[PDB]
Amino acid sequence: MPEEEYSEFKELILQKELHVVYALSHVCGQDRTLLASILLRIFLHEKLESLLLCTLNDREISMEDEATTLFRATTLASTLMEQYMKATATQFVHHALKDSILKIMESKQSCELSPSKLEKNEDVNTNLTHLLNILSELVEKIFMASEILPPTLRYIYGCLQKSVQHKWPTNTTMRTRVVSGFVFLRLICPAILNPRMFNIISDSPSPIAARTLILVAKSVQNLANLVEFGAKEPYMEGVNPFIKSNKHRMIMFLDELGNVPELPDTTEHSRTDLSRDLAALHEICVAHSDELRTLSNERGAQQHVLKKLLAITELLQQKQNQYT
Repeated sequence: MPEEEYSEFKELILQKELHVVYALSHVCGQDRTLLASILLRIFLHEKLESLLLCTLNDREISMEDEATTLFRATTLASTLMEQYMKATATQFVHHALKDSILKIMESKQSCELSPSKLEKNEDVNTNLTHLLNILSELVEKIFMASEILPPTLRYIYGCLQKSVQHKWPTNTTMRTRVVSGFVFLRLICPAILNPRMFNIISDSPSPIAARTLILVAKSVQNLANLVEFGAKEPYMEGVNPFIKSNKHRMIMFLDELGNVPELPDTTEHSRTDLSRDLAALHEICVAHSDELRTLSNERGAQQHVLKKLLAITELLQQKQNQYT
């Protein structure tokens, strides 16, 4: 239908309490991916991507009863963050990673640290010095790419930081850890493991390049978590000096990544027709009318909106298949 016909449904969805978004995330179990895509396009269109992401992130933080597991599970929140970073952080990812990865793709020099995988005669020591050289150059490129990360994403990171400080006030470690979990575990380290998904690379890595990518991503992830490899990871121990000496640089990077206090937001005016995505979301409400009606029967602050939602869903279904 014409975009205007969805304007009632849309003002419900964009409300600050996000009760419709919460109900939708509930009824959509597996198909988080689809819901995330539609919601992000809608909220992006309206310049309300921060309202969506910041609110969902704070909700996850509030529900977490163990700070060590924060954001580890696959949620709508984490899925939205991944899609959002994918859409906006490409220049950061290229600035951070492209040159290092293209060198690795072209390199004939092994970083193999497992002696048993040496098979036909090379030297782990030589392989370690090389890996440590790769790591130094890379980590410098990542840290100095800080300013390239878009302001809005940095603002969203700053909001994560204020949120975990409030939740765990005597834990002085969370404000860097919560940022690491997005920019490394869910952005940089996946990109090193599969450089194709940010189109850094076009062809599958050679075996030596493939191994180096794995060992580089492993090393970076441990530095990102500010932890040395232990005795259960015996061959990775040679990277421990690198991690130890670089832990403070990692902390400085993660801390300052969120140092955008105010919402930037400026993009002027993006109003292409949105009714296509509004129709997609309406289909979801219709597909789950049964569930949402069950959720609407619960008293509480969400109840007003949800009864309103089912109403709107039925009316748009009237206007749809009406005789004309």
